[PDB]
Amino acid sequence: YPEYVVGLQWMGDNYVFIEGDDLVFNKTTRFSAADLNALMPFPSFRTLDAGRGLVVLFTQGGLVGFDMLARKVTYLFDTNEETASLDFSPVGDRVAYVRNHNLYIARGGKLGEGMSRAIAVTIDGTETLVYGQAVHQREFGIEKGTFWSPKGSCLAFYRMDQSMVKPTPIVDYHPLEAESKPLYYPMAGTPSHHVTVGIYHLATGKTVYLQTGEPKEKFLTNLSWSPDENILYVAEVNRAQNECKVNAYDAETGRFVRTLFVETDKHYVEPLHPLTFLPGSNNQFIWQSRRDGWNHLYLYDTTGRLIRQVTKGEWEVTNFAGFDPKGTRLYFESTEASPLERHFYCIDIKGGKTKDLTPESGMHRTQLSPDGSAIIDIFQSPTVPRKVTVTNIGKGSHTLLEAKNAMPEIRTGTIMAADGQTPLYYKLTMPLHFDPAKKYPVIVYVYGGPHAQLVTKTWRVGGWDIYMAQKGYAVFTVDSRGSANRGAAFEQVIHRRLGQTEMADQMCGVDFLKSQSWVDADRIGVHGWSYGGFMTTNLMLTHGDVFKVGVAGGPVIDWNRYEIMYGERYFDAPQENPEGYDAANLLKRAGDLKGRLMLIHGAIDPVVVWQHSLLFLDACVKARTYPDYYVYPSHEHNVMGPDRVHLYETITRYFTDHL
Amino acid sequence: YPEYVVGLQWMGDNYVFIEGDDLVFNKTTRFSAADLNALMPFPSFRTLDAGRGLVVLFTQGGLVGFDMLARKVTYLFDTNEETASLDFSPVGDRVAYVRNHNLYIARGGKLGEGMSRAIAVTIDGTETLVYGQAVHQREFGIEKGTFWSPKGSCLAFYRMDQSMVKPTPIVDYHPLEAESKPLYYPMAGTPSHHVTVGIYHLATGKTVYLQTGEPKEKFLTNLSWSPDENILYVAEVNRAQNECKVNAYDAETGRFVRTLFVETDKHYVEPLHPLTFLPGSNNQFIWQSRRDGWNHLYLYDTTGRLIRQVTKGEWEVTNFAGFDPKGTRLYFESTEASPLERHFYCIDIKGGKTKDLTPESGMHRTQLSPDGSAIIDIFQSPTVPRKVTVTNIGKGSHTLLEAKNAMPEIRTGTIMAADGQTPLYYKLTMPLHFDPAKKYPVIVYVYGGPHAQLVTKTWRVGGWDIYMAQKGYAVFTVDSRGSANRGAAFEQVIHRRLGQTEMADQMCGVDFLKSQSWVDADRIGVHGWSYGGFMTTNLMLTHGDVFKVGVAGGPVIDWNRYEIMYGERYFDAPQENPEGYDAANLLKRAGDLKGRLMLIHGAIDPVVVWQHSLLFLDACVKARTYPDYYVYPSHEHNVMGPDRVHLYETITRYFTDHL
Ligand SMILES: *[B]([O])([O])[C]1[C][C][C]N1C(=O)[C]([N]C(=O)[C]([C])[N])[C]([C])[C][C]
Ligand SMILES: *[B]([O])([O])[C]1[C][C][C]N1C(=O)[C]([N]C(=O)[C]([C])[N])[C]([C])[C][C]
Repeated sequence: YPEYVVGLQWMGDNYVFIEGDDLVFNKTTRFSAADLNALMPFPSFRTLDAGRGLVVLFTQGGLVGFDMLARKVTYLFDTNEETASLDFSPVGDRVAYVRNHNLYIARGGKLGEGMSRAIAVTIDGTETLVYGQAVHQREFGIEKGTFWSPKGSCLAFYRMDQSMVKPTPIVDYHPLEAESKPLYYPMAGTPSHHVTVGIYHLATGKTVYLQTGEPKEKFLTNLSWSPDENILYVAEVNRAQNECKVNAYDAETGRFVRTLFVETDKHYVEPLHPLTFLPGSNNQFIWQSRRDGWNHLYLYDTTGRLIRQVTKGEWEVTNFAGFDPKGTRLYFESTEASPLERHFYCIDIKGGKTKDLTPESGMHRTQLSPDGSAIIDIFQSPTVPRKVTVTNIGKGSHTLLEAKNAMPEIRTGTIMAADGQTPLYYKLTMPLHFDPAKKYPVIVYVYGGPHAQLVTKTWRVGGWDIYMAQKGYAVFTVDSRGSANRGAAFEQVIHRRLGQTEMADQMCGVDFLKSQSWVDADRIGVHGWSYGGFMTTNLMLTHGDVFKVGVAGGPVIDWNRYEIMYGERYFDAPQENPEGYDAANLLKRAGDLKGRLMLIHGAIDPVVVWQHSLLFLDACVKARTYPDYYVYPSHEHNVMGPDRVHLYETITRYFTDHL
Repeated sequence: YPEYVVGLQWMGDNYVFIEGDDLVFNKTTRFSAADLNALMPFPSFRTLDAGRGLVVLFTQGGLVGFDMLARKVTYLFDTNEETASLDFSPVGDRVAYVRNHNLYIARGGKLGEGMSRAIAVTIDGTETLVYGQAVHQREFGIEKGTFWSPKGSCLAFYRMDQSMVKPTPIVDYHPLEAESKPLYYPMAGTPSHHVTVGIYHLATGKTVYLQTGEPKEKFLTNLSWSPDENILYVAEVNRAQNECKVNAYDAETGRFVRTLFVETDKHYVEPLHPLTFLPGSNNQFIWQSRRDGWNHLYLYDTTGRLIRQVTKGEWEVTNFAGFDPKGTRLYFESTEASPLERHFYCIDIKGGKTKDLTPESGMHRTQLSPDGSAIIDIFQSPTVPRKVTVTNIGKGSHTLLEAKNAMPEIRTGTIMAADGQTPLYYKLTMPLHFDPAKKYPVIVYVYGGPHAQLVTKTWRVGGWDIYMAQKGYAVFTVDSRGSANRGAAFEQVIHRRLGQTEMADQMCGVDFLKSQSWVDADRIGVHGWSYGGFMTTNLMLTHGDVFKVGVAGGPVIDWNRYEIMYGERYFDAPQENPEGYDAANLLKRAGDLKGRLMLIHGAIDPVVVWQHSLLFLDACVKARTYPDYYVYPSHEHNVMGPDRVHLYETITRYFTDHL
């Protein structure tokens, strides 16, 4: 992004993209918005079924399903205005959605055959009882709360009772009188919500619940249906997050059938992906697992027997793309070439050697065709803005677009972590018009938390580094330990001790900066958002002689006030780890603020609740220290859209005023 | 304040004060804390009855009534920990208070005679139904909600149904999860709360309500009992606030008896004081009124006939102190000598000439003895820090304490208002070490709203001006039109047009500043709190070429979000005055912010709700302008106590950084 070839994707055996008013098909044909409009009763659509080229069009009056290969309307759907929770049946003729707390199924209507009223699956949804939506704070790969069986006979869905969770107020300041709504945000160490899984059987209109049993707090993750629809598999994770049991439940009655396998960890287990069945098989599936230190693909049968670890090595699978039609090969993205890069690979289901299908050094983003016969590859590197190719697998490529190259120079390299052994990768955005004779102020842009990696081999953070460098400030970033795509041992060093290693590694970044002659060692600043706001603030309080100025956005300040699921994975529960929580609790060290720090929060932030930065200002008042503040009353966790211009101006002016 | 002679006051025919461990009596005797302690079953006390020297002591285990003239314990009271709402019977042997939403009366227990359970006057108090407390947002002189009859036979009290008022959330951020409480703050133009007056008769335990009738929104103010306890008088003010009817109600049945008199005004009527009966009379009383342009004392009889305007002139009575024993003279404080000064006077009840009893130029604060025979006077002026005298009236004074005089020079003078006719008084705090050869930045400290007057002839704002001047910044203040103690016409020019005249007068202040050679006209700032925060912000947006930097604390930003009672008096209702509200609505002009402005708010401010400054930051985001912010999460409208040091440091550093 930015997208040079709009909507580039597979439809049947054609790759497809938009060109203003046309939709262009190739294996060439065009389809105009006028051609299309004539068929209604180039616009935006959601692809439902790439293999069959079925999409849905969001229009003036409900949804219009459309077949792009046949060039024919499929169904019109009426979801009473609901679009966010839309989940279409794999059969393509029904859609589940949530409206006013309850789960519904709507049936599509064929062109001029009249409509039917939607079915209410649930009727007692409310504030404290949530149906059909993501649960467990969207941890464990959970992004939604509806799971159609693969032949469309059944709809599994979450039911979340959060009546035992003490809510946080989220205040809307726009009405005449401000209006508060409870957010049922379960904080570390507190009673969790109670999720159960229902299955609604369309033929009979019966609902059964899985008998997942006790404890009621157990995390029910990665729902995966058997291809024959008889079993619903669930990866269940305990409160300690050190055990994951993959269990089979009977879809008809809800009864527990068997435990397939159990994974455990010294620190935490974290399942993130569903079971994926082999093509044409009801008995074998791929499961992703980081159990050996590295995310890899495992071949299981459905009794729970492990056939083979299919991928292996000191590198990680970062996206599983699927199979060849016969199910004899796996396709996937990984870090095998470099953790700074992403390539697409093939491997035999029997394992052994990977074959890189996108060998150019840099970042490949790749889409395997419904065939399993070809790929779209989108490529960028420090020297290549965008290279979009289409390859018939092992039959030569065809380039579809290639982009050609005063701006800030970007330098990259490696420094040693604080253990003196682990290498860390860094990027350094140099002042515009950099003159090596001169001294320059510099800003550490830090994130440093799990699941993110900021330094990759890409077409050279959303460009805040560039803007700052245009103002004469170098910006440095290093992926310290805790960060992603470097295997588990590299990440899990932070367990029970948030901030400690991360800061020690960032101070290696500062040691490097200070080795540079052109760095003004007395003008070093720090900026980050979220976990990076936690880090910015911790760094100013911990290394006040070094960091003169920071801006911390949406910062975690007190981890006891972060959510149970993410928080307790990396930190354990507060009652189990008082020493670690206390060391990371920035409220306790507010008196050590001696530089200039601005905190920024969205007022309606439901991720890092506003309370975090407010209590920090409060602690500073008592401690007699002097931070600055800005609040975005209409924003949540991140400032999004045009208002991001105001954000960038506020942050950079703070630095140009004070650093 | 600071208090040089601690607790200085009348007790019987003695004036009294504390000296560490003694309470010293004079007309000399001492009473030690050890003498006192021996009598319990020099400390802090509340005087209940100065004439009889009866006080109450707040102790470890309930309240102890004590007679200071007799040196004997009166009663012990058990009010289950409640102290804020305490209202003692004039008989001295019972106390009303509010606990858990309900009104109670407790009977005092004589030393070693055992206690009795308190009487519950009400039992259905809750969140939306308030008993025994101030109502109508404490406007109209209302400071409490209990009114004992003067012989203690009855207790009148307010009942406020606020179930029709849409509340504002007030959030406590200190618990693990933040906790919101509704504040039933009725905003301009919205449905007001419904107040009725109950009277509880102690002999029978019966409660009757006054039949105050419709509209239910009417303001019931300045409750005043007849000395014979048969009638309860109420000053009733309509929603428009341009009519006040003083009505008599039968205390026994609640029935309406008669309207005594009606006052009306072109702009607003504002009754602020109770009826005060002549000594020994049930038929004549003094009523304060600003009806002729100036606050004066009127002599009425109880049918409603006006006997005489007793005081008159182009000056205002600022405190009515009472009568001589015979009720032939009035004692009171006024502005007759100068609006910049306060003197104590005598006048014949027949009127005519005032006699100044405290003729020295400056500020006198005066207490008339229970006799009506003598005064304590506390005096300060620009040259006199503190002069404390005691005069036997018209029989020569006795001085009791006289205080003796690098610091910022304070200059004072007069400039013309923007009409070119009305004089305005100003004070100017000069930089420390002021050098007339030099140029200095200067800050307008502005308040500018009704009911306040910042420039008086005093021992030279809580000293923020001095601190700023120590940092090299001159501070200027001018009492613009709208401000207090200059009669109604001077105030009421702002009616329906908040900010407009006030700003035009403050810009005369700036014209004066710019006439000074030692003023750096390019380094002019502005600071104020509350109405002064409204003014600071309006000035920056209205005169952005002049005011480079401001700090606005607890600012009103949108008057539609200010309370019905204060707001609609000066502005009328929003539906009646859209042009005036729109002109004062700072949200509409956020795009005109071109200087540096910090807003500061207490998060739990129940006067100017936090929403005001938050919506201003929000409007600035949209408008692309760049204010700064600080929030005090544990503070209400003003930052109080030691945290005020943090406040002063934040505000002054903002100026030293940017102005
Ligand atoms: B942030 O860094 O954006 C925020 C605070 C620390 C972790 N975090 C997250 O947003 C994580 N998500 C969740 O906590 C979800 C909402 N449970 C991110 C980084 C994904 C792991
Ligand atoms: B402030 O100036 O402290 C605030 C905003 C404008 C008026 N105001 C007040 O505090 C007034 N009191 C009330 O509004 C009461 C609470 N109804 C003061 C100035 C007394 C008139």
